[PDB]
Amino acid sequence: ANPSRLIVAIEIVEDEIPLTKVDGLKARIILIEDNTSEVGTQRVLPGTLVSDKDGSQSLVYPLFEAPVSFFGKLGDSNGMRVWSTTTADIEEFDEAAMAKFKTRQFRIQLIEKPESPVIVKTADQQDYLNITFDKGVYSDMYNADLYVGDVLVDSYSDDGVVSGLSPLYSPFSQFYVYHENIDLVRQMIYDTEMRVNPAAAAHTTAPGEIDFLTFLAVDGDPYQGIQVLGPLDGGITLGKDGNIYASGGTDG
Repeated sequence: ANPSRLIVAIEIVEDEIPLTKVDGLKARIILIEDNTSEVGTQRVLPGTLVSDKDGSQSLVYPLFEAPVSFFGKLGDSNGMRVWSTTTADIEEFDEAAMAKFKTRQFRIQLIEKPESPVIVKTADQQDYLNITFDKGVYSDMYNADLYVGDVLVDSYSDDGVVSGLSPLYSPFSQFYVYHENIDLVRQMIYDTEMRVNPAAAAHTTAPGEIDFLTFLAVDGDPYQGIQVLGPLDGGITLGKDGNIYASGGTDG
Protein backbone atom coordinates (compact mmCIF):
# COMPACT_ATOMS: atom_id res chain seq x y z
CA ALA A 1 0.00 0.00 0.00
CA ASN A 2 2.76 2.46 0.95
CA PRO A 3 6.37 2.89 -0.11
CA SER A 4 9.12 2.95 2.46
CA ARG A 5 10.70 6.36 2.87
CA LEU A 6 13.90 8.06 4.04
CA ILE A 7 13.64 11.53 5.56
CA VAL A 8 16.90 13.05 6.87
CA ALA A 9 16.77 15.92 9.30
CA ILE A 10 19.04 17.88 11.63
CA GLU A 11 18.27 18.81 15.21
CA ILE A 12 20.03 21.98 16.37
CA VAL A 13 20.05 24.16 19.52
CA GLU A 14 22.19 27.04 20.84
CA ASP A 15 24.39 25.98 23.76
CA GLU A 16 27.76 26.26 25.52
CA ILE A 17 29.79 23.45 24.04
CA PRO A 18 33.39 22.56 24.57
CA LEU A 19 35.98 24.06 22.22
CA THR A 20 38.72 21.48 22.33
CA LYS A 21 33.26 26.64 27.17
CA VAL A 22 32.11 28.95 24.34
CA ASP A 23 28.86 29.83 22.61
CA GLY A 24 28.04 27.73 19.56
CA LEU A 25 25.75 24.87 18.55
CA LYS A 26 24.59 21.38 19.60
CA ALA A 27 23.60 19.31 16.57
CA ARG A 28 22.48 15.81 15.71
CA ILE A 29 21.34 14.02 12.57
CA ILE A 30 17.98 12.28 12.92
CA LEU A 31 15.48 10.39 10.76
CA ILE A 32 11.81 11.28 10.46
CA GLU A 33 9.40 8.36 10.00
CA ASP A 34 6.54 9.39 7.75
CA ASN A 35 5.18 7.64 4.63
CA THR A 36 1.82 9.35 4.95
CA SER A 37 2.54 13.00 4.14
CA GLU A 38 3.03 14.03 0.56
CA VAL A 39 6.72 14.21 -0.22
CA GLY A 40 8.12 17.72 0.38
CA THR A 41 5.77 18.73 3.17
CA GLN A 42 7.79 18.07 6.28
CA ARG A 43 7.92 21.11 8.56
CA VAL A 44 10.63 22.66 10.75
CA LEU A 45 9.48 21.70 14.25
CA PRO A 46 10.75 21.77 17.88
CA GLY A 47 12.73 18.64 18.76
CA THR A 48 13.32 17.09 22.16
CA LEU A 49 16.64 18.80 22.85
CA VAL A 50 16.94 21.59 25.40
CA SER A 51 19.75 24.00 26.09
CA ASP A 52 21.81 23.95 29.29
CA LYS A 53 22.72 27.59 28.70
CA ASP A 54 19.42 29.46 28.30
CA GLY A 55 16.50 27.00 28.36
CA SER A 56 15.93 27.28 24.61
CA GLN A 57 14.51 24.40 22.64
CA SER A 58 15.99 22.60 19.63
CA LEU A 59 14.43 22.75 16.18
CA VAL A 60 14.33 19.92 13.64
CA TYR A 61 14.95 20.80 10.04
CA PRO A 62 13.98 18.32 7.37
CA LEU A 63 16.92 18.33 4.97
CA PHE A 64 16.00 15.75 2.33
CA GLU A 65 13.44 13.10 1.53
CA ALA A 66 13.51 9.98 -0.65
CA PRO A 67 10.62 7.52 -1.31
CA VAL A 68 11.36 3.93 -2.41
CA SER A 69 10.21 2.95 -5.92
CA PHE A 70 8.13 -0.10 -5.01
CA PHE A 71 5.45 -1.18 -2.53
CA GLY A 72 6.28 -3.33 0.43
CA LYS A 73 8.11 -3.81 3.69
CA LEU A 74 11.06 -5.02 1.62
CA GLY A 75 11.66 -1.43 0.54
CA ASP A 76 12.99 -1.05 4.10
CA SER A 77 16.03 -2.94 2.81
CA ASN A 78 16.91 0.12 0.74
CA GLY A 79 18.98 2.90 2.29
CA MET A 80 22.00 5.12 1.65
CA ARG A 81 25.27 6.78 2.63
CA VAL A 82 26.39 10.41 2.31
CA TRP A 83 29.57 12.26 3.05
CA SER A 84 31.26 15.58 2.31
CA THR A 85 34.46 16.04 0.32
CA THR A 86 37.73 17.32 1.79
CA THR A 87 41.04 18.75 0.57
CA ALA A 88 42.54 16.15 2.88
CA ASP A 89 41.66 12.92 1.10
CA ILE A 90 43.04 10.19 -1.10
CA GLU A 91 40.40 10.92 -3.76
CA GLU A 92 40.11 14.43 -5.06
CA PHE A 93 37.01 16.37 -6.06
CA ASP A 94 36.06 19.35 -8.22
CA GLU A 95 37.80 22.13 -6.28
CA ALA A 96 37.29 24.74 -9.01
CA ALA A 97 33.64 23.83 -9.28
CA MET A 98 33.22 24.47 -5.59
CA ALA A 99 35.22 27.62 -5.89
CA LYS A 100 33.15 28.94 -8.77
CA PHE A 101 29.75 28.12 -7.27
CA LYS A 102 30.70 28.51 -3.62
CA THR A 103 29.07 25.26 -2.63
CA ARG A 104 30.08 21.92 -1.15
CA GLN A 105 30.61 18.61 -2.93
CA PHE A 106 29.13 15.48 -1.50
CA ARG A 107 29.20 11.81 -2.25
CA ILE A 108 26.06 9.72 -1.89
CA GLN A 109 25.87 5.97 -2.33
CA LEU A 110 22.81 3.71 -2.33
CA ILE A 111 22.94 0.47 -0.37
CA GLU A 112 20.83 -2.60 0.38
CA LYS A 113 20.54 -5.20 3.13
CA PRO A 114 21.37 -7.85 4.13
CA GLU A 115 24.28 -6.35 5.99
CA SER A 116 28.57 -4.86 5.60
CA PRO A 117 25.59 -3.68 3.52
CA VAL A 118 25.60 -4.21 -0.22
CA ILE A 119 26.32 -1.28 -2.56
CA VAL A 120 23.96 -0.56 -5.43
CA LYS A 121 26.17 0.59 -8.27
CA THR A 122 24.98 3.38 -10.50
CA ALA A 123 23.98 2.55 -14.08
CA ASP A 124 27.39 3.58 -15.48
CA GLN A 125 28.73 1.16 -12.86
CA GLN A 126 30.30 3.56 -10.33
CA ASP A 127 30.25 2.91 -6.59
CA TYR A 128 28.89 6.33 -5.78
CA LEU A 129 27.43 9.54 -7.16
CA ASN A 130 29.03 12.98 -6.85
CA ILE A 131 26.43 15.60 -5.96
CA THR A 132 25.76 19.10 -4.70
CA PHE A 133 22.59 19.97 -2.85
CA ASP A 134 22.40 23.15 -4.84
CA LYS A 135 21.03 23.76 -8.31
CA GLY A 136 23.00 25.13 -11.24
CA VAL A 137 26.29 23.46 -10.47
CA TYR A 138 27.98 21.97 -13.53
CA SER A 139 31.24 20.08 -13.23
CA ASP A 140 33.87 19.95 -15.94
CA MET A 141 35.66 17.19 -14.02
CA TYR A 142 32.74 14.79 -14.26
CA ASN A 143 31.17 16.58 -17.21
CA ALA A 144 27.84 16.41 -15.44
CA ASP A 145 25.24 18.41 -13.57
CA LEU A 146 25.79 17.75 -9.87
CA TYR A 147 22.47 18.74 -8.34
CA VAL A 148 21.08 15.71 -6.48
CA GLY A 149 17.42 16.39 -7.30
CA ASP A 150 18.22 16.44 -11.01
CA VAL A 151 20.64 13.58 -11.27
CA LEU A 152 20.24 10.76 -8.74
CA VAL A 153 17.19 8.82 -9.85
CA ASP A 154 18.30 9.35 -13.45
CA SER A 155 21.77 8.01 -12.62
CA TYR A 156 20.62 4.80 -10.95
CA SER A 157 18.37 4.12 -13.89
CA ASP A 158 18.75 2.82 -17.46
CA ASP A 159 15.92 2.57 -19.96
CA GLY A 160 18.07 0.03 -21.85
CA VAL A 161 18.37 1.73 -25.23
CA VAL A 162 21.95 2.26 -26.30
CA SER A 163 22.51 -0.13 -23.40
CA GLY A 164 20.56 -3.00 -24.93
CA LEU A 165 19.78 -4.59 -21.59
CA SER A 166 16.58 -4.88 -19.55
CA PRO A 167 15.48 -1.42 -18.41
CA LEU A 168 17.08 -0.66 -15.02
CA TYR A 169 15.22 1.33 -12.37
CA SER A 170 16.34 3.25 -9.32
CA PRO A 171 15.44 1.98 -5.83
CA PHE A 172 14.51 5.57 -5.00
CA SER A 173 11.89 7.26 -7.16
CA GLN A 174 12.74 10.85 -6.16
CA PHE A 175 15.16 12.90 -4.14
CA TYR A 176 13.47 15.99 -2.65
CA VAL A 177 15.73 18.64 -1.18
CA TYR A 178 14.52 21.14 1.44
CA HIS A 179 16.46 24.11 0.01
CA GLU A 180 15.16 26.74 2.38
CA ASN A 181 15.81 24.57 5.45
CA ILE A 182 19.33 23.78 4.24
CA ASP A 183 20.15 27.44 3.66
CA LEU A 184 18.75 28.22 7.13
CA VAL A 185 20.91 25.49 8.66
CA ARG A 186 24.12 26.45 6.85
CA GLN A 187 23.85 30.13 7.69
CA MET A 188 23.43 29.21 11.31
CA ILE A 189 26.63 27.13 11.31
CA TYR A 190 28.57 29.60 9.16
CA ASP A 191 27.71 32.47 11.52
CA THR A 192 28.38 30.53 14.70
CA GLU A 193 31.73 29.46 13.38
CA MET A 194 32.90 32.77 11.91
CA ARG A 195 32.36 34.15 15.37
CA VAL A 196 33.89 31.21 17.29
CA ASN A 197 36.82 30.60 14.95
CA PRO A 198 37.26 33.52 12.54
CA ALA A 199 40.33 32.10 10.84
CA ALA A 200 37.96 29.44 9.40
CA ALA A 201 36.83 32.09 6.90
CA ALA A 202 39.98 31.29 4.91
CA HIS A 203 38.54 28.24 3.21
CA THR A 204 34.96 28.50 4.42
CA THR A 205 34.12 31.72 2.56
CA ALA A 206 30.39 31.16 2.05
CA PRO A 207 27.52 29.60 4.02
CA GLY A 208 27.07 27.48 0.94
CA GLU A 209 30.31 25.69 1.69
CA ILE A 210 29.17 24.31 5.05
CA ASP A 211 29.01 20.51 5.40
CA PHE A 212 25.81 20.16 7.37
CA LEU A 213 25.92 16.34 7.49
CA THR A 214 29.28 15.28 8.83
CA PHE A 215 30.31 18.76 9.85
CA LEU A 216 33.75 18.69 8.38
CA ALA A 217 35.19 21.91 7.03
CA VAL A 218 36.77 21.90 3.61
CA ASP A 219 40.28 21.67 5.12
CA GLY A 220 39.19 18.45 6.70
CA ASP A 221 38.77 19.76 10.19
CA PRO A 222 35.52 19.51 12.16
CA TYR A 223 33.98 22.90 12.82
CA GLN A 224 34.96 24.34 16.22
CA GLY A 225 31.47 25.78 16.76
CA ILE A 226 29.66 22.46 16.56
CA GLN A 227 29.44 19.67 19.06
CA VAL A 228 28.06 16.59 17.31
CA LEU A 229 25.85 14.08 19.10
CA GLY A 230 26.43 10.45 18.13
CA PRO A 231 24.43 7.33 18.91
CA LEU A 232 25.45 7.66 22.54
CA ASP A 233 23.41 10.90 22.50
CA GLY A 234 20.33 10.20 20.33
CA GLY A 235 22.01 10.85 17.02
CA ILE A 236 23.01 9.25 13.79
CA THR A 237 26.51 9.19 12.37
CA LEU A 238 26.50 9.77 8.61
CA GLY A 239 29.61 9.26 6.50
CA LYS A 240 31.20 6.52 4.35
CA ASP A 241 30.14 3.88 6.89
CA GLY A 242 27.03 5.69 8.07
CA ASN A 243 24.11 3.56 7.02
CA ILE A 244 20.56 4.89 6.89
CA TYR A 245 17.55 2.92 5.63
CA ALA A 246 14.12 3.86 4.40
CA SER A 247 11.25 2.69 6.56
CA GLY A 248 7.51 2.44 7.14
CA GLY A 249 6.82 0.07 4.23
CA THR A 250 3.31 -1.41 4.29
CA ASP A 251 1.91 -4.40 2.34
CA GLY A 252 -1.86 -4.40 2.82
